[PDB]
Amino acid sequence: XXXXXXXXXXXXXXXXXXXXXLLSKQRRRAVV
Amino acid sequence: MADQLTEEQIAEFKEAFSLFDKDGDGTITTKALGTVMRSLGQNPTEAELQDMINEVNGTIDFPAFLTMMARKMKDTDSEEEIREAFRVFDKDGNGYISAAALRHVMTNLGEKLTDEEVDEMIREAGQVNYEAFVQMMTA
Repeated sequence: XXXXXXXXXXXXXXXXXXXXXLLSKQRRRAVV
Repeated sequence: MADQLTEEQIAEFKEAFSLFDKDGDGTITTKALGTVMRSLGQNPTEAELQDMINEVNGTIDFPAFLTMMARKMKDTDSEEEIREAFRVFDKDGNGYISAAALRHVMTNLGEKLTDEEVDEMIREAGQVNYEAFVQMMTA
């Protein structure tokens, strides 16, 4: 049952790694 | 230019000019420019007059007087154009507009703005205040 614990620890480490991972001057007076 | 004013300020300004004109020439003295502005409610101190004749001889003609009122009206209107331009952005009017509300109403305003320009616009700047939006528009 060590393979299931190693797979769960690897999935938790992968989830933790995934969680850790212009305009012109006249157009701006035009859009106003 | 002079198209910033409607017909109805210009017909009012010729009404004030032809009332106190000397002989129908279109002439006034350096006194009469003061009395023609205080006849309409606008009460500038004498520094506001002092620069405009330096900016235009002693003969103030009607195109010279029309250009001086146009600059006297446009500076306050260009300072206040942007708050009423901000009013359709927020529903209440205090100055607080949603970030989710701003990506369908600003991409659809008619200056051919794509999805890319307003995406550059808001991440070079939840709800943001009104005085920051002038800070981020005039830049």
